[PDB]
Amino acid sequence: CDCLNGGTCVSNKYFSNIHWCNCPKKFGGQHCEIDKSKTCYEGNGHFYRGKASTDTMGRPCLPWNSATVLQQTYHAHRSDALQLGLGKHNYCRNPDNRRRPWCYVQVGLKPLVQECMVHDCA
Amino acid sequence: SLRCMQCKTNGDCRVEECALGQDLCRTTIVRLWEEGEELELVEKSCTHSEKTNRTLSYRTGLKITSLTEVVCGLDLCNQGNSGRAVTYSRSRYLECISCGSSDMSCHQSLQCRSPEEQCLDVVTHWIQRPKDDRHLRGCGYLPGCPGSNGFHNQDTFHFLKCCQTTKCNEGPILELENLPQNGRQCYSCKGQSTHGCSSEETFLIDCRGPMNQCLVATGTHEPKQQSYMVRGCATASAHLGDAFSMNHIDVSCCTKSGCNHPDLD
Ligand SMILES: *[C@@H]1O[C@H](CO)[C@@H](O[C@@H]2O[C@H](CO[C@@H]3O[C@H](CO)[C@@H](O)[C@H](O)[C@@H]3O)[C@@H](O)[C@H](O)[C@H]2NC(C)=O)[C@H](O)[C@H]1NC(C)=O
Repeated sequence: CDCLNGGTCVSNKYFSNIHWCNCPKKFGGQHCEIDKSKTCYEGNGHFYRGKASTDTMGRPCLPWNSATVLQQTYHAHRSDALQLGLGKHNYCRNPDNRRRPWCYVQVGLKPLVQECMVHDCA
Repeated sequence: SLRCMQCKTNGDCRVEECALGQDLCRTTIVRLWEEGEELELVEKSCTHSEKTNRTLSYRTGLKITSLTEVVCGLDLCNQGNSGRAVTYSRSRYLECISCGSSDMSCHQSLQCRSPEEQCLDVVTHWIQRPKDDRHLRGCGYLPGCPGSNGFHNQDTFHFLKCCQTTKCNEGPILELENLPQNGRQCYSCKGQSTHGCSSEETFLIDCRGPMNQCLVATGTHEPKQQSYMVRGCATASAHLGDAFSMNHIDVSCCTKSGCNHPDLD
């Protein structure tokens, strides 16, 4: 099922196959991947799963499943999406190990990489 | 020959041509609703005829889960989305008690958004990775409605109480071992014919509460779709097979101790 952070997988007999996740109080997302309380990243943010979604300029992030992001090298439909923390949302991530968490942004006609605003817990 | 839409929960669809004995395409949806925000999972595929339109929603402290399933039987009727359905508005919506095993709440209250919806108590114990909840209380419409039905054997206990009166689904959590000895005895088994339901793998279980009929049921289960029998104690359990994810099913009840012997067919 893949429900992370102690989530548990549920289904219902009266409704065919559908299974989803029951996530602990402070974790969201389909698989509980979303750390609903974090307010800063440790290290370079590679393992950051918070809900920040705005860049340095205050612009919103494109969702990791946008038709556009789907043309980039890091998007929600990758076999490893879940592991990179890229999902049906627009939260800052760092799937390529850059210095700090980022996300693509619609800058003119270009989906450019932009570092977000959140800082080190340091 | 009928064709449907198959859509694995992620959104990746494709057109499905239905295997024979599958006269309906269907759309299954779970809307997890918590504090403003909301996830929605959508699954579509062909399905077996016995399938009906159904809804179930329960409250799990600040969260509300809404399962819904709709079946139709025409080419790609499984495609719809924004043509809109029937927008209700009542003066006095029916209120039921609501809870789930998930946060061990089974409690809060729930307003049923539709008039065909009733109050529900669904018990599902020790039967079929993912896992159904033990206890669930809320609003919805499912097979057994209205009334109540039950079954139990060596491996399982299933109970559905469906009722129209206000907060009528309230009361103490129903555990099997608090039902009084029914006085009847029936056989119990599962699995394959000669492999799990043989004359000498089934034994007499002492039935409990309103479960006094002795049933036998045959149909098709999983992992693939092999034949599959079930023997136990029942009430007014018939078309109620998804409480075993059994299809192409034909139940049977008799009201005499041991009457559901494999030798007695
Ligand atoms: C379960 O729910 C579904 C969806 O709400 C119901 O299927 C709908 O049924 C009506 C049937 O009326 C027909 O309308 C046709 C127009 O397409 C036409 O051939 C003729 O007028 C006929 O009377 C249909 O209009 C809806 O479009 C159906 N839904 C879809 C998307 O196929 C179904 O009946 C409900 N319950 C049962 C008993 O299965």
